[PDB]
Amino acid sequence: KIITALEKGEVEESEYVVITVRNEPGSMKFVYKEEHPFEKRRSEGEKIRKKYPDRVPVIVEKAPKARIGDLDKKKYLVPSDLTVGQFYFLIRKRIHLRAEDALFFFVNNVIPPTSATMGQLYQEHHEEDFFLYIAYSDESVYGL
Amino acid sequence: GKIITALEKGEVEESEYVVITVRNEPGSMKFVYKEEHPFEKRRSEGEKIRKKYPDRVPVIVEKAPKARIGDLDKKKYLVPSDLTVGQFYFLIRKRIHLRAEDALFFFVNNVIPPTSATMGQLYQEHHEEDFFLYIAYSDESVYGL
Repeated sequence: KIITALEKGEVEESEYVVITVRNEPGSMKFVYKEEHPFEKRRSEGEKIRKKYPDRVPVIVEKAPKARIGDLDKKKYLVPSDLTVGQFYFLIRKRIHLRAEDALFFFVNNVIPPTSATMGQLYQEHHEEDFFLYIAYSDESVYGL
Repeated sequence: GKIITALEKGEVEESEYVVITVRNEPGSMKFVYKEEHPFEKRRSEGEKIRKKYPDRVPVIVEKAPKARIGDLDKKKYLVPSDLTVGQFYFLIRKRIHLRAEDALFFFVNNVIPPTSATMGQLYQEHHEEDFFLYIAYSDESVYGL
């Protein structure tokens, strides 16, 4: 029910125990999950897991009420050892966002730790269709 | 200690407050986290961690003086705002390896916080000037015994 990660601070570099709670409440629905039924998504995910074992399949979509640029393609294969912060910056560059513009990631309504690898995120939060679902917004709470 | 009274006009409603201030009766709670790191470092780190993970609050947990209770391995936590104080109580209970009949008491400013509240509410109401929330824990109900 509770998972923990460890992350050094950027200013005071001792390690935080970053607590994450499973099954958090949120309001977001994914248009990928509405345009494709479960079994179709699962077949696609299984085949892409067989083709690319070194990478995890991630769906990235804009959050409700978020005023921020659109993302052209929403399906990504990310190397397991790429950290969540690196993929964060990749998505920042793909949305063509100024360095001072805010971007927040949500995995089951929880901002993931920047220290973690995409492999860890996938292992801990991939759905039954073998996809990892990330939402993004410009504010810390979407749907507002 | 000392109990002082002053007078101060209000900002919006300009009648006068009788401002009571307590010089060490009770006194401030002391944390070794505040002793191993200077203020500017703690405050800048707290600002950065609130900007990085706004859905969580940064908490320092340390054992209280004279407390006869297990030690705590890690002392710096990032706690989801919507986690209730009792849930965090349970998390720390598990980290200390505590039996079902053993007491665990939290203290924020020498006061046992409300168990019903969320950690976000506690932080909003009691975070210090370094953007950290300081919780002490003990086996007795009064801080210092």
